[PDB]
Amino acid sequence: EPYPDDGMGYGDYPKLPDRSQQERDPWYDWDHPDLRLNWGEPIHWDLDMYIRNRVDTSPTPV
Amino acid sequence: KTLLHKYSDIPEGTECHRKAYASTSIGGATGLIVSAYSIALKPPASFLEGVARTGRYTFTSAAIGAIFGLTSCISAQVREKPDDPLNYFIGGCAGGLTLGARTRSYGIGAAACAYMGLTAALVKMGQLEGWQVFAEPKV
Amino acid sequence: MPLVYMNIIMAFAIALAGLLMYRSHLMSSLLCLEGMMLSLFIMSTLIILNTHFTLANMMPIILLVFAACEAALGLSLLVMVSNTYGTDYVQNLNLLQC
Amino acid sequence: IRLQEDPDPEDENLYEKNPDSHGYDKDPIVDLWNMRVVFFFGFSIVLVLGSTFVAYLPDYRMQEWARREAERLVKYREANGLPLMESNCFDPNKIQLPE
Amino acid sequence: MLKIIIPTTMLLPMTWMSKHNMIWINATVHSLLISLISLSLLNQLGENSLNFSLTFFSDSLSAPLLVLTTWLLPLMLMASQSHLSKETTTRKKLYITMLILLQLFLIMTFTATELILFYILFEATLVPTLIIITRWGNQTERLNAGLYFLFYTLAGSLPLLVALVYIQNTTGSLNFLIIHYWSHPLSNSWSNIFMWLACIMAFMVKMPLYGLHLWLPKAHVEAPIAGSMVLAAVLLKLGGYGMMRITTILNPLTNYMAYPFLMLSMWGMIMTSSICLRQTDLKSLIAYSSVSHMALVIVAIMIQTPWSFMGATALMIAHGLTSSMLFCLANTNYERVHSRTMILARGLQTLLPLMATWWLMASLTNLALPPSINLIGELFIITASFSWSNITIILMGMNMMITALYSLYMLITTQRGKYTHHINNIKASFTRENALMALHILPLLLLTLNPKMILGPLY
Amino acid sequence: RQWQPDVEWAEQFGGAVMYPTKETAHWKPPPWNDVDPPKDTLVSNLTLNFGLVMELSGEMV
Amino acid sequence: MNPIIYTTLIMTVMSGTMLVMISSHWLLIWIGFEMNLLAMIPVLMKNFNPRATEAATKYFLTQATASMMLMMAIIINLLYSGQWTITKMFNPVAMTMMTMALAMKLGLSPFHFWVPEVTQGISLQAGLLLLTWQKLAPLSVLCQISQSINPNLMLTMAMLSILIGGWGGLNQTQLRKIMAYSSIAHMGWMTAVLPYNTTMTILNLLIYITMTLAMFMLLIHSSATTTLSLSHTWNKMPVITSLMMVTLLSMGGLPPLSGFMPKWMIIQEMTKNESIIMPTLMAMTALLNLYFYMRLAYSSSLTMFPSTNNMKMKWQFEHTKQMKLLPTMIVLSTLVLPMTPALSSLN
Amino acid sequence: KSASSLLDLIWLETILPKTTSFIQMKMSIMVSNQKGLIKLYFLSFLITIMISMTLFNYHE
Amino acid sequence: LQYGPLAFVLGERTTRKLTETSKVITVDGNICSGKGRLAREIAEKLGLRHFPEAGIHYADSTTGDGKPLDVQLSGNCSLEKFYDDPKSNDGNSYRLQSWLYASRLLQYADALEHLLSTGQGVVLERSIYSDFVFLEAMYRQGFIRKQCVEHYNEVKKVTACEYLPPHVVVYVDVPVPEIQSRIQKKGNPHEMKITAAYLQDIENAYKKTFLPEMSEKCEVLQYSAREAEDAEKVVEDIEYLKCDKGPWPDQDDRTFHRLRMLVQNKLEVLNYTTIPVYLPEITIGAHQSDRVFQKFTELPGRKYSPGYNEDVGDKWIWLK
Ligand SMILES: CCCCCCCCCCCCCCCCCC(=O)OC[C@H](COP(=O)(O)OCCN)OC(=O)CCCCCCCCCCCCCCCCC
Ligand SMILES: CCCCCCCCCCCCCCCCCC(=O)OC[C@H](COP(=O)(O)OCCN)OC(=O)CCCCCCCCCCCCCCCCC
Ligand SMILES: CCCCCCCCCCCCCCCCCC(=O)O[C@@H](COC(=O)CCCCCCCCCCCCCCC)COP(=O)(O)OC[C@H](O)CO
Ligand SMILES: Nc1nc2c(ncn2[C@@H]2O[C@H](COP(=O)(O)OP(=O)(O)OP(=O)(O)O)[C@@H](O)[C@H]2O)c(=O)[nH]1
Repeated sequence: EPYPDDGMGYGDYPKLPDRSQQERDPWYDWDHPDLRLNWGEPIHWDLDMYIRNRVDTSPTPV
Repeated sequence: KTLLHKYSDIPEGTECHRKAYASTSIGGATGLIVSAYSIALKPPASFLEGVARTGRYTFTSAAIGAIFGLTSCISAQVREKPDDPLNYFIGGCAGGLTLGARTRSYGIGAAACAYMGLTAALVKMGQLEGWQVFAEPKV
Repeated sequence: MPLVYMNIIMAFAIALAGLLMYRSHLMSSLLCLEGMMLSLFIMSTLIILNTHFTLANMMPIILLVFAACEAALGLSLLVMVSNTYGTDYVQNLNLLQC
Repeated sequence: IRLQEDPDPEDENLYEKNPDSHGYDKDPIVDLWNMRVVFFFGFSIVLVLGSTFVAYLPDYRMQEWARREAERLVKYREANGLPLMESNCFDPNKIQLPE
Repeated sequence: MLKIIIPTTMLLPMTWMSKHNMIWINATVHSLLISLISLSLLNQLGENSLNFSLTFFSDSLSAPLLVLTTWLLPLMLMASQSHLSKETTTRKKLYITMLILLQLFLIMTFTATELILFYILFEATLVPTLIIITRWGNQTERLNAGLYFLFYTLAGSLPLLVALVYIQNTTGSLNFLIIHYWSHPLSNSWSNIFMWLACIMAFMVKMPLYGLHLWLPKAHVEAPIAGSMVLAAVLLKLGGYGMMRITTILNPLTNYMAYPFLMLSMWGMIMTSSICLRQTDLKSLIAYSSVSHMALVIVAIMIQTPWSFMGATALMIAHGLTSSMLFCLANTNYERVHSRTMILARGLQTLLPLMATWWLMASLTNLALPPSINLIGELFIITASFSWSNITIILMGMNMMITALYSLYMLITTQRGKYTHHINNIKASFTRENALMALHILPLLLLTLNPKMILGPLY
Repeated sequence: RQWQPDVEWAEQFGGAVMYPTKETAHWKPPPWNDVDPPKDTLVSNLTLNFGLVMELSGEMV
Repeated sequence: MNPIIYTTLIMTVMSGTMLVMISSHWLLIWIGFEMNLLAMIPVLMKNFNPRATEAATKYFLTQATASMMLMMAIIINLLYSGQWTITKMFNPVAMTMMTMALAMKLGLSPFHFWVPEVTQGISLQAGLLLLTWQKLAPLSVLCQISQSINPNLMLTMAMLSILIGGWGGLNQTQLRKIMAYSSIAHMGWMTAVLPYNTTMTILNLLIYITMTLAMFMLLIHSSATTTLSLSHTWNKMPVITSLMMVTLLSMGGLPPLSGFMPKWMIIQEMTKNESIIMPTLMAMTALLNLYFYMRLAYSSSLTMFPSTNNMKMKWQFEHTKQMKLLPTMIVLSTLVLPMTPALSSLN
Repeated sequence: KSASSLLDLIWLETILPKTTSFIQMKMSIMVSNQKGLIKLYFLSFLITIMISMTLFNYHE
Repeated sequence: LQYGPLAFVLGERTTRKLTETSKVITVDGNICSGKGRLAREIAEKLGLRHFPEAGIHYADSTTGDGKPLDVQLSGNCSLEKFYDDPKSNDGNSYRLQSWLYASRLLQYADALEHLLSTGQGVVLERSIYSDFVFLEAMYRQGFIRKQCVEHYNEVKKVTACEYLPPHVVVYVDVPVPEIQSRIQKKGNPHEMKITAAYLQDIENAYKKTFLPEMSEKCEVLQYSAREAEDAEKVVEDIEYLKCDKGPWPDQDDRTFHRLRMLVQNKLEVLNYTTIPVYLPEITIGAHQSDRVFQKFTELPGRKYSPGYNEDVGDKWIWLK
């Protein structure tokens, strides 16, 4: 499903869930382990915000 | 330039009815010029369609002048300042809104306010400082 | 400015209007082109004959000898477009759109 | 097919031919001369010799002269008991104020 | 000058008739030699500007730029000579012709004594650059980028031409000397207001100012590297040189009118650096970084105070040598990976050890540590701006805080990380690249010892 | 290699109008040799009636 | 056309235009205009194609009436003055008739409509004569009577010329059509200062003629008539395309190229006469000229459009035309800017 | 969403540069679409003659 | 000079040097029918300059030393490749026909120039107004697509209209089964693999589309196989024919001045061959075209203008 057509110019880019790369299974094989990212998987529109060394949406206990 | 004298002779901030009617005439006069050209270069359909094209072109041009003259003059009365260039801007671009109203396009209406208001403000500067566009050969 | 001068220049003015009011016939426009040089000839002659500008009688004939020379080429131009289009109708004289 | 074009040939590994390749061009001998010219006509004479020229230029926008002009003006002014530098810039006696 | 302009012009027939393969050699030889000659002009007398002829003169502001441009000329040669070695001899000769011609205009422009002569060559720099970005560019958006760069510069320059000739008819001569000694009070009036706007907008577009700046991310990124430097390292400062000279007559109207430009630059510089905080192209990262630094120069000029002018030239020279460096850095990767995306080639310190070190000092100079010339320029403007208004330190410092995040951001994303698995064509850095990078950073750190040479015409 | 114009880039310039519209949607570009296609020749050999029919090309038959 | 007849017919146009600039009698000014008109029509009909007949018909129908309108103000001026000497007009409406009549012989105002198609229809060499030699004869009259023309009428027609000329060039494909719109834009440039100062009108004339004649009849050397056809020429003669861009950039008027010669000098004179809004808008719309100038250079030399396999044949051959006076004409149309004081020589 | 998009790459590019391009373009399609009919051309001449001679008061 | 306007002004008339022996006869028959042999014999008997049918490297023959150049550098299309893979996506089929047609333009221009500069007749094998029937035949066979046909017709309309038809065309009909036998006697392996369908497709459109309409502006004298061998007789028939069609009966010096002026400019005669019509079979891209041109300019004799290539040894290069 693409982003809402607010006229912002997002286009038909897929609206992947807002979940940081920190929420990845580390033991799973990753083609880009430093980003826990595989090949060809359509990457998030805001990947350079949810990247490992940036904003992380990992669930806190409280 | 009888029509031009008709407008500019009326002092700013007074006789708003005369200033408006002068504004309609100048706006009306340029309506015939653009419509007559449009009929010429582009041949319309049967005469009723031709006058329909002529009516639309004249209506917008008269309407742009009509509201502009009204607001450009009452603003001087209400704000008690006729000399300010902004006194023409606030109505000069409202003509763009009128153009957008008759063309039904928010973008073209807003952009026309961006441009027409600046030009209308510029016209006020031209009369104030003494600017001349078609200056006589001096040197 | 007397009335006799007026009737000629006004005839030129209406001749000018009809020249550039092409109907669906190039010959008629060429005929309406024919009006002014005669109006120019008439207008020139009254001025020159009245004021006794003796040497200036040159120009009335000088006006006619070359102002008819375009008509020499214009008619052949008209027959030229009528040799390819087969018609002096001016609506087909628009092949140069692009 | 649409178009008849040769594709992107390759990125020629300049190190592959000459193992000591210098990264300036294909031909080794001129390329060997290429550091010998960029280094010699670079670092040596416009960086080192360049620095010594600019760093040791004759004094720029004279300051130690202006520094010099300070001591005798202040020494004269303080010794005879006159304020070391006047408030007015240009002499005010010859000023003709309006009315 | 004649002593620098003539050797510069004489390089043109030399390169054209040079040997088949010795073109890069000889051009590098004498361009370095000409730069050595231009080191002679770094000296300035007490207060009077160094005058040679009626048409040419130098001061303590033009000469620091003159040496920068002539020193740059060797650098574009070596940087571009990597990919240019794979085309016809005439094509390569035509490029060196064009850089030599482009540099020639810059030297003559900076020492121009008549304002009209200044404007002619100032706009004349468009032609050598425009063809560089278009003909030898390596993308598709260059075609639109070249139009954007040409039209933006020209649309602002044309009012200047009308304004400039107006001064000629009214005041008289437009020599930079006679203008200064015959300065008259430009009183506040609507005609003077547009007089002020026309003489200023032309140089503002080439800064660029926040809003009149969209040509830069298109022109700089799409341009070839031999160009990608000059559009960021010298000719942006050419607009700077125009401001500091033309504002001799625009007083005291400047302080009343400067407010829209100050707020646009002072607030937009936070937004522009915010773009750098989230970018995808390394060239665009540095490009928007240049806008933030130039925006700081924009506000700096308009206070028109001794400290601001010094910090203006200090940052102006330092940023050019810096921003030129980063474009060399992005070039090296872009050749190896054949893409400009940042995350594609993460991990370079693991594979290229010294490339990281050069990247470290490159990103450090942009970070502007003390006593680096970048810091000695930004710090001076902050004090000058603070004296103008105490609130501006909130905006001025915010960029200084923000500029730290992005300036180290490509350092982290590219160098400090796991090497990308799929990429396998990274080669040990050629000694040309490292030598070029030393040619950039060694003068910068050496310049730290004596900032008086580059401090401007008010030291 | 640096990007070079392809066939799809040339079609943008190839039309009879750089920036087409509904009016220019059918304007055919001029013939390359500039000789517009000659339409049917307008010559009519009048079949003369005598009395014997006559088919003439101008004056001579 | 038999070369002897072709040479004579051009000489008559050479003679007809020369008669205008050497005549002191109003009739004789009209006299050569009619001879000049009488001689070009066969020159335009060089290929006898239907398009050529269309162009010749349009040119004649828009120029003959102008000569007729030319005669109208002559007698009216004669009626109110009684002198045929080429001087100031002593009756206002005659000169109001005069300026429109001379201009529509030329085409700056809506009068300009005939220039685009007529250039396209006629041959490339025939297009040169109409666009680089037909602009002197009307300007010769306007220069002589520049003393008293109404500034309001002339400047308005000059504004419309550059504004309409630049705007129509953007949406043009056939290089002949861009040529006409470029000429229309430049004619307003040269005639804008005509009421103010006459010397810089002739400056623009020599400057404009050189670049226009060079880049027209260099385009003949390329033997191309469309942007795509001109695009292909990079493979055959890349030097021609490289020279094409230099004059194209000069055509726009970017310093230090000599095409910036008129634009600079015009703004100087109008500013001297306190007219300052007039040049700025005049300079602004010149960007429209540069855009399609730059677009053509984009498709010519700055990039490389796809070529054709059959074009490999042309590489084995060479041109036969001797490009008479072509090579020197680029040099003095793109590099003569430092020779700016030559303005006083024209006075 | 803001800064890089919206304001830049959308707004600042659609206000000054592209709108001027659009304005220069909308009437470019117009002033280059003359139908080629001689009647229309000469009729425009009539108006241009008529408005200039007396209606604009260009005579005096 | 090379028949400039000065030459015709000073008296270089063209119809003055024309004699009845000035003929532009062409001998065009079926595939492998020995028409070239009959064309050669006609030239030997009369005063006609024989022009054997132009090939891929006929342009190479008339330029430089006449040495054929690289196929890619001189056409990029090879006849035998079209034989093996007529349906190949490389477009060698249409490129072969289109380049050959351009070679026909050069052949006609050379024949017309020599005819109008010396008065000697010319006999041609498969002149300009012949290649179009094979293009139609190759189209219906399916070797090329429709868009090749419209493009080729565009070249024919633009270019061939500027030239003039032959006097009397010579046609040879040899039946397709014998032609399919005639290919076998040759023995060139690329020449056996051609199908009888294309050979049939050559012949039917031949008798339906070449002989009928060329007959209007130039008479056709059919010579079957038995009289194709006969050569003494065939000359008598062409001598007994006044060529009352086309423009030769009403050709003057004026049109001849224009004809030679265009023909002498060899660039002009095929200037309209490189129409910007972009076809997948013919459209060489920018990088490929640029690289080939660099190969062309590096070749000897072509670096500079003819007579100005010092590589070959043009002395006085500083004073010419
Ligand atoms: C202080 C004294 C004056 C006081 C009064 C203020 C001035 C007079 C009133 C305003 C005049 C300028 C504003 C424009 C008026 C004409 C508007 C018009 O004609 O609108 C109709 C049409 C717009 O739509 P269109 O482009 O046709 O597309 C849709 C088609 N279905 O457009 C058209 O059909 C025409 C093409 C577009 C417009 C072209 C330019 C027209 C205006 C020229 C300048 C007029 C200046 C007048 C004032 C100064 C001189 C007195
Ligand atoms: C002001 C702004 C700038 C204006 C000018 C800008 C020009 C370039 C702009 C970009 C153009 C488009 C992109 C490139 C197009 C290239 C065009 C071209 O034809 O390129 C290929 C071609 C091949 O070379 P070729 O024609 O064989 O000639 C070789 C030399 N004989 O190459 C050529 O044909 C080029 C031939 C160059 C010839 C150079 C001659 C030099 C002569 C030097 C004399 C030295 C005298 C010294 C005297 C000393 C004592 C005083
Ligand atoms: C692309 C849009 C513009 C971009 C931004 C450009 C800069 C903004 C300002 C625009 C105007 C620049 C032109 C300035 C000309 C010289 C200015 C000067 O020296 O001041 C004169 C004032 O200048 C002017 O009067 C003209 C400039 C004001 C603006 C009006 C014209 C420019 C705006 C329209 C054209 C440009 C916009 C694009 C149109 C497509 C002083 O003369 P004066 O008025 O005192 O004359 C003596 C006497 O008092 C009466 O004359
Ligand atoms: N595309 C194309 N191929 C042609 C043309 N004329 C000849 N060919 C080819 O030329 C090749 C060799 O010539 P042949 O057709 O065998 O014989 P010919 O020269 O026509 O006649 P003979 O001399 O009697 O053998 C064949 O593959 C033909 O298809 C032409 O106009 N177009």
